[PDB]
Amino acid sequence: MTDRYSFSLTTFSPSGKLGQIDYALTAVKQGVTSLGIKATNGVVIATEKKSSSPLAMSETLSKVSLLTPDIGAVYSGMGPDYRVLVDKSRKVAHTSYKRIYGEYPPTKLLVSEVAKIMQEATQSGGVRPFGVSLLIAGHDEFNGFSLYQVDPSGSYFPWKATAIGKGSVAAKTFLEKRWNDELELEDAIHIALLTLKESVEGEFNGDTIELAIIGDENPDLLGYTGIPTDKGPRFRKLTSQEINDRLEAL
Amino acid sequence: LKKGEVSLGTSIMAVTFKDGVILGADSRTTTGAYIANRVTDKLTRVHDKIWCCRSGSAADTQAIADIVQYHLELYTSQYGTPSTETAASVFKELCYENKDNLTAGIIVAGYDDKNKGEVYTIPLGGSVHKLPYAIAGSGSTFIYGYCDKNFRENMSKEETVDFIKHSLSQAIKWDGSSGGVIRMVVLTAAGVERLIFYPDEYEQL
Amino acid sequence: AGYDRHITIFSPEGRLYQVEYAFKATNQTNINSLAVRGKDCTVVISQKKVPDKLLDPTTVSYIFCISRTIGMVVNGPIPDARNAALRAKAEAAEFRYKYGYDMPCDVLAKRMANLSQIYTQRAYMRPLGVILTFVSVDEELGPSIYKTDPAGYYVGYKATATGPKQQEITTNLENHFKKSKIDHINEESWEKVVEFAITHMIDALGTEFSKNDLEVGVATKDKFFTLSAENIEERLVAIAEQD
Amino acid sequence: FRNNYDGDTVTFSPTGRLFQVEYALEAIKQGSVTVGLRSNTHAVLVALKRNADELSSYQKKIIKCDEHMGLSLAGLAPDARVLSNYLRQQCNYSSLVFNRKLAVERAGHLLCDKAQKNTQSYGGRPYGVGLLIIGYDKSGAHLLEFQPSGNVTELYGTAIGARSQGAKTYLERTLDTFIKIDGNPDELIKAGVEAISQSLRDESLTVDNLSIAIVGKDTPFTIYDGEAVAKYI
Amino acid sequence: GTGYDLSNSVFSPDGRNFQVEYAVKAVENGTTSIGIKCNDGVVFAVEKLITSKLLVPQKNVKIQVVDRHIGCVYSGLIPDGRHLVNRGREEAASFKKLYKTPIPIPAFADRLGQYVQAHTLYNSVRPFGVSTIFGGVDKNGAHLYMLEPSGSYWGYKGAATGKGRQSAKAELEKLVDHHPEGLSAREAVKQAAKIIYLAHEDNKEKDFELEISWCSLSETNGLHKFVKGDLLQEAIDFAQKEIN
Amino acid sequence: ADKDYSQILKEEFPKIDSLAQNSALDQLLVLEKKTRQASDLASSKEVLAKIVDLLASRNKWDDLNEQLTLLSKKHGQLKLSIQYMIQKVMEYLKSSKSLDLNTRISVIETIRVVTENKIFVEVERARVTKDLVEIKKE
Repeated sequence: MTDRYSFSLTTFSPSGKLGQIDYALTAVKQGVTSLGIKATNGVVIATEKKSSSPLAMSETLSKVSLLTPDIGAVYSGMGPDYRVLVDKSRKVAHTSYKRIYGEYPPTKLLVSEVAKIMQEATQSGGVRPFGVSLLIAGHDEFNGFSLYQVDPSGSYFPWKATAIGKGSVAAKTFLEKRWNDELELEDAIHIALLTLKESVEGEFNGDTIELAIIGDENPDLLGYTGIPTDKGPRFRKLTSQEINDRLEAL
Repeated sequence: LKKGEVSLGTSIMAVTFKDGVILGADSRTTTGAYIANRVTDKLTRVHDKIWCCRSGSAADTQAIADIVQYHLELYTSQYGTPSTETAASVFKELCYENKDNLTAGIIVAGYDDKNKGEVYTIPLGGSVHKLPYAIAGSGSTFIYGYCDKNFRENMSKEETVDFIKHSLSQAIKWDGSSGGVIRMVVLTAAGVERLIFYPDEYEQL
Repeated sequence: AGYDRHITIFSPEGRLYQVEYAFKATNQTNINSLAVRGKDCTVVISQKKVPDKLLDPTTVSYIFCISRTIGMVVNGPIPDARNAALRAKAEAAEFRYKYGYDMPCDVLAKRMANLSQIYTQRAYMRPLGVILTFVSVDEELGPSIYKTDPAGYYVGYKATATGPKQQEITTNLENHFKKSKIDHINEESWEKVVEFAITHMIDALGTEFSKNDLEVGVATKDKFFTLSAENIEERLVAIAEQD
Repeated sequence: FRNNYDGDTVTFSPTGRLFQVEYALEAIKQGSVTVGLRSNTHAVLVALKRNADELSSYQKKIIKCDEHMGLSLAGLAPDARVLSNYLRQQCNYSSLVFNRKLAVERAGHLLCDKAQKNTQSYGGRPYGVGLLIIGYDKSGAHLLEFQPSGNVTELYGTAIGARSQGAKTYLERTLDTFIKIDGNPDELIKAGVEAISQSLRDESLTVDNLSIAIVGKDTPFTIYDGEAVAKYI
Repeated sequence: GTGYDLSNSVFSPDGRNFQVEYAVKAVENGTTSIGIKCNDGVVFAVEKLITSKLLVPQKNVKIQVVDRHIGCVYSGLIPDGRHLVNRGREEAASFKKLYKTPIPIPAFADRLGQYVQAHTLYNSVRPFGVSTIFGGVDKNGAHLYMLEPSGSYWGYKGAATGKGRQSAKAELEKLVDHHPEGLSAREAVKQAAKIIYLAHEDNKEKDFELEISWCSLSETNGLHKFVKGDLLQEAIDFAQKEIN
Repeated sequence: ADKDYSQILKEEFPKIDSLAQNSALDQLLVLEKKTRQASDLASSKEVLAKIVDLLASRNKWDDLNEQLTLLSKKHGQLKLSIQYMIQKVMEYLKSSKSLDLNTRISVIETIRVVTENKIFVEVERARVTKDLVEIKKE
């Protein structure tokens, strides 16, 4: 009863490879193409919101989620696989950083954590790895804005800009074409709009598309007043409008 | 009642009557002499028609309420409304167990349709008893003779009220810890009816 | 190896066949059902199928009242049905107990959503072959429809149906909603919403229903609930009046 | 095939059957024969003590779990020893806890579901011994039989292990005789002696091979071996 | 593929546990046994297969009680049910302990199936070889359920498990139509004995004994007790005449 | 169906009670309830036809129209039952004509089953189709 599977559910191929992992990237690469761009002024990530039904209210799910007010990320993979991670991801941050450090981690460590997680999901018995990889937008003071891609392998690494999921390649291609060090976010946004529209086969609009940025600290979102030090979240999700707005900025 | 949590005091009393049961208590919550909250609502819903008078530590009772209520809720979410008794059963455990951690006397009063109102005492002893009516809390002392004499069964809705109100006021008068205002709550076939009575009323009875 | 289908592990494609097969178990009960957010309300209708006399037919529901506010319809086997509601039952009071206010519907969904993803990821854990749709009229979100899958995947719905013939009513309402253009059925009497539904259930199912034919429930503000056969009959009568 | 369906006690046959049980069931008849019977007065065990060699000793098939309660075995002794010990606790336990003798009835109840757990629980296996159990109590002398299937029964008499049928048939044939032999353990016994002779095949019962036990009204569970079996031989 | 059959918790490509289905194999393999929701109460009846003279009649009694108001009977592994019986016998007192009240049959029900459903949830957790007719008078009237190793039970105005069910299924369905009114437990007592013999006729080949019990809000006064003695003999004679 | 016959037969007089003197419901309520959409004893379509004809002969073929208009709406005994009466009705509307042709003309698309398709009884609903057409012609 219980679990009698304690043994690593992925094993070294005769080639040493880990098939399930290598199978995960499949479903990972399967993911609805999601992009991210670390700009000068900030970071923006984007992906199309895939509705399985108009009855289904697309907005009611979010393929991007803030982790810390300056950090949010997107995935390509199973929405569920995306689901629980953030909870931990958010949770661990408070616990394993904030509740220690009274503040929100440098994205790197926050990144570092979930990477470790999936490795467990990789190596642990009775478990499989997750079906998502993670484009991670974050800004911390000393490390500034940060753009991180993480796999079910937990393999993680920075980007200047990037995309994952289904059509990521030609996007990244177009991105690499498009990208410069100096990309302004709206540019990058527009760029992503360009970029994502490419990977967007279905309806392309704000309601169909998910854009979030790491912007400036957002005192409008401070939700209180009278604390100078706290200037709000840097992370921001753009509106369908702001998209549809910037979709006219196309 | 650990040091630093607030002291309810007053006197909690509930009377099953001709239409059901009514709960009553004072609103006064004292810290030593200092009434912390004079307006406190000490009568409490574990269940729509099943209710409780809380004495002992609020922090005890206050939590205790959430507990049983949570269960009854879930229980109801499963098996529907438990009996008013069935709720106290839940309490009885807690009391009869955590009693050594627990300061709660509780009148469990609830209206069943079938059985009309149901008074259930749970002193801190973890013992449980159904009564025609119950009184507890500080001034309950002074008024035992009063209530006992001046109680009757199937008293009308109001007969319950002021006799209780007198009972309470006496306690409130007599007790220092009993006061604020009289909150009464009627549990009948009709339903839950919360009542309030201001000192300028019940002080004079 | 080929166990990849027997168990939850990424297929060579990164696919989970038990999941995909749990999906089979979903309509394996072959009950078609719907969830429609009325204007005020949310209403859920389903096929009450009474194959036997020896049944106590009354006992038969896949629509389950989760909370005060929240009910849910199950699409899937009654053991697995009876399970998740139980599972759901806890979280509510739990949430409420913990959080002092009742659980919002989707929270349960998101909650219950988490659950299979576990079993999805938890090999020995099998996911459940029930499809679940939670509904309430949320103090925040008002009328609400949240359907979840054996995969822990879930979303909000302007409305939904579910069952073998789901697509049909799906089209129907999609037709009617693309028609009606508003997320909810706009009716103040859930009755109408029901009557609307039973129509559009009768409509897309092309299927007239007796009052014993229908599992019928209504999520209303602060109270999810269902109907007796008579409100159903009332509808059957009421719906027989529009037509 | 079966190696598919047999290997796991957790795994039904396509017919919904547990071959391990059936296997354990096999070790049953594999076990040495032994016999038991009851009157309403007394309940008698009659066992065939098998040895390894003559140099070896003779495996005893009979167990005393209690004054009012003792049993006999066929199939795997180690299981029963536990169970017996386990059981021994119970009468003890009861008479410990309640000062109450375990009902031979209530006894049989125990091991059943106890065995049932061996069954339904993967990673494990059933016990390898079915049991004949004589007991006397407030309800009188009771001979009960257990199956590693978990299944238990009170019989007026019975036998198990190898070819118990011969006795069994004869016993089932003998039925009303011994059950009416009352306050006469001896003929209750000698019935079994005859019974076991029925399912005696290879050789005759001996001082060493014949084992005998009886519990009865005022007969506590009492085992007879050797010279104790000598006179009944 | 295959092997879906082998491991319990596995969903076969059809989304099915064949073990459970194989459990059902053992289930129907059970001795025919029936139960009857009657007017005040429910009635439980099962053939007791007599395999030999040495069988001490009336001793081995398949129907077991939970609390005193819950009678139960099952076709399948006798250890399974008993195992679950105590498992049930737990919950009531358990429930009754917490809730001070003996448990409602329906309350009492869902407990079991979930527990049973567990026996689905793992490939090793071999479900129970039993389906079980059970119920009784509870806070409101009788109830009668019969639970599948699946974890499926429902409300059953009558129920039958074992081989001879179909002999009974009609017979019950008959009395359903014979008595959509209801039935005195004693007539259910009478009817069942027939039905069982009739159910027995599927198994007719060998001698058998007949265990019948019941929960009559009237007679047991909201309790479960066994059909016994003369009314038992009555129902028998009743039946044993009507079998002719 | 004894009562289905009997209560009809009971309504028979009960109709003829207020028929000779409505009792339109006497006849009706019986099968109205009993068969309704959900058969109790069901009845003969006659028991419903009985109604209709006791309606018909007695009532306005005007009202009977509107009557059957509604009777159609609940159930009948079947998509068939009434509409046979409804068919002979058309002869009787033509046992009426002018406005009772126009009443027939009413009956036309009241429910198709006279000129057109709800029932399959085109062997009739085609008739009134042309039959009114024959008038529509005129």
